[PDB]
Amino acid sequence: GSSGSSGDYCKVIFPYEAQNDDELTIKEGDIVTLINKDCIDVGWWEGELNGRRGVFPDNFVKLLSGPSSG
Repeated sequence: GSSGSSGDYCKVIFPYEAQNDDELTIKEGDIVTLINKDCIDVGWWEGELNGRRGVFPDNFVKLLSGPSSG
């Protein structure tokens, strides 16, 4: 089956508005590929969306365990 996971997919449920370039703009109903994790401190994370690279509030998003149906 599966050997290992390359990245981490996260489903966006809460709409956010990036204030600065650093911050990424995400809407409700979109998945963002987690690029790099945040420091021991939770609440921040970096992902790629629409060919962009910026930070975002983890709380706003969530970690997907795995696709069951489709």
